[PDB]
Amino acid sequence: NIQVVVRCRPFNLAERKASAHSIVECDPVRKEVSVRTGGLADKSSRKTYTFDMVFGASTKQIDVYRSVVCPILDEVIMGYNCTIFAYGQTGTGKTFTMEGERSPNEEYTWEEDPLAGIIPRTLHQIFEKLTDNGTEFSVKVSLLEIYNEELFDLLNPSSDVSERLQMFDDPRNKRGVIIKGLEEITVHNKDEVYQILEKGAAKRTTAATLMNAYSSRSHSVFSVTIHMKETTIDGEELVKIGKLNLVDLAGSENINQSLLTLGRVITALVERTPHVPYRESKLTRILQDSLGGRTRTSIIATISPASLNLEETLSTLEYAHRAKNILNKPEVN
Ligand SMILES: Nc1ncnc2c1ncn2[C@@H]1O[C@H](COP(=O)(O)OP(=O)(O)O)[C@@H](O)[C@H]1O
Ligand SMILES: N[C@@H](CSC(c1ccccc1)(c1ccccc1)c1ccccc1)C(=O)O
Ligand SMILES: [Mg+2]
Repeated sequence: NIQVVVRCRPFNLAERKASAHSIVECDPVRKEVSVRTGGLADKSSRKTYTFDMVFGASTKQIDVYRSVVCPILDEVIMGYNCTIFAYGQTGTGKTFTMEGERSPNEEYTWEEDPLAGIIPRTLHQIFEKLTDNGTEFSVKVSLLEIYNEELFDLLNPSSDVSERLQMFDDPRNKRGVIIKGLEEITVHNKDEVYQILEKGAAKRTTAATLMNAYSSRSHSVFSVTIHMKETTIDGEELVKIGKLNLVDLAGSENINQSLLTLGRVITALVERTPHVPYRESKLTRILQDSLGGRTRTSIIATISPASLNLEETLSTLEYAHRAKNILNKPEVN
C-alpha cells in the first residue's frame, strides 16, 4: 500500500497582485484537503479528499523532511529500496520540495539553508546518522534526466550534457534495469556533497537552453545507494544495501510518453488489468519495482491554492487519490 501525501504551496507575488482567492483548505489532523469548487455560483460546494498526510501553505521544508522522509530513510538504512516522487502541475512545487533552493548571498551554508529540499537534507542525514553510530558504510549517488524519452547524465565527467545514456534489462532482477554509461559518484563524506549537486545543477542549466521547455517536460531521477556492514551474533560479516530514489516528474498539465505511460501503469494496477505497460516508457521501466513491486513508495502531490488553477488541482488530487490503491510488497535486499 503506497503512501500518498499532499503539499500546497503558498500564494506567490503575481497571484497576490491579481487578488487571487484561495480555494484550498488543508486539515493536517483529519489529513484532508478540501477544495472550493463553485466560485460565484455555489458558495457551499466543495470536494474533500483524504490522504496519508496533508501539508498546508505554511508548511516549511524541514517539516516535510521530518514527517515524510525520516521514516523512509530508516527503511533504507534497514536494507530496503524506497522511492519518493513528486507529482503536480508546473509551478506547484515539485522541484522546490524534492531539491529545494539556495538562499541568496552568503546568509546560510548549504547544511543550514531553510530552503533546502529533500535531496540535500537526506544526503546530510545519511552521513550524520551513520557516522555517529559506527557502522562501516559507503555512499554512492547518481542523477539522470528523461526528456523526450532520451536519457541525460547530469553528474557525468563529459562536458556535453547531450551525450545520451542507454537502458537495458538487469539480468539479476526481473523488474529492474541498468543504465549504461551512467556516472555513479562515491561520496566519501558530507563535505563532498555540495560540489556534486552544484555541478549537477550547472549541467541542467545548460540543458534547459538546449531543449524546448526542458524544465517542465523533463523527469529528474536522483538515486542514493548505501552499502552498510553488519556482523551477525556468530561473527559473520555481510553487506546490507539500501537504495533511495527521489523523482521529480514532468508537469502533470502535459515528449509525453513517460508521463502518459505512468498514468496508464497506475490505472492498470488499480483496475487489476492483466498486462501492466511498464515497458512502454523509459520512466516506467526505471520505476517498475516502485509501482506494484518490492519497493516502499511515497507520492507527494503538489498543488496551488489559487482559484485560477481549480481544474488542474482537482485533477492532481484525483490522480493521487487513486494511487493510494496501488499495493507494493516491500522486501529487503
Ligand atoms: N512551499 C513553498 N513556499 C514558497 N514558495 C514555493 C513553495 N513551493 C513552491 N514555491 C515556489 O514555486 C516556484 C517553484 O515552483 P516549482 O519548483 O518550479 O514547481 P515545479 O517544480 O512543480 O514547477 C518557486 O519560484 C518557488 O518560489
Ligand atoms: N532546485 C535547484 C537546485 S537547489 C541545490 C541542488 C539540490 C539538489 C540537486 C542539485 C542542486 C543547488 C542549488 C544551487 C547550487 C548548488 C546546489 C541545493 C539547494 C540547497 C541545498 C543544497 C543543494 C535547481 O533546480 O537548479
Ligand atoms: Mg520543476
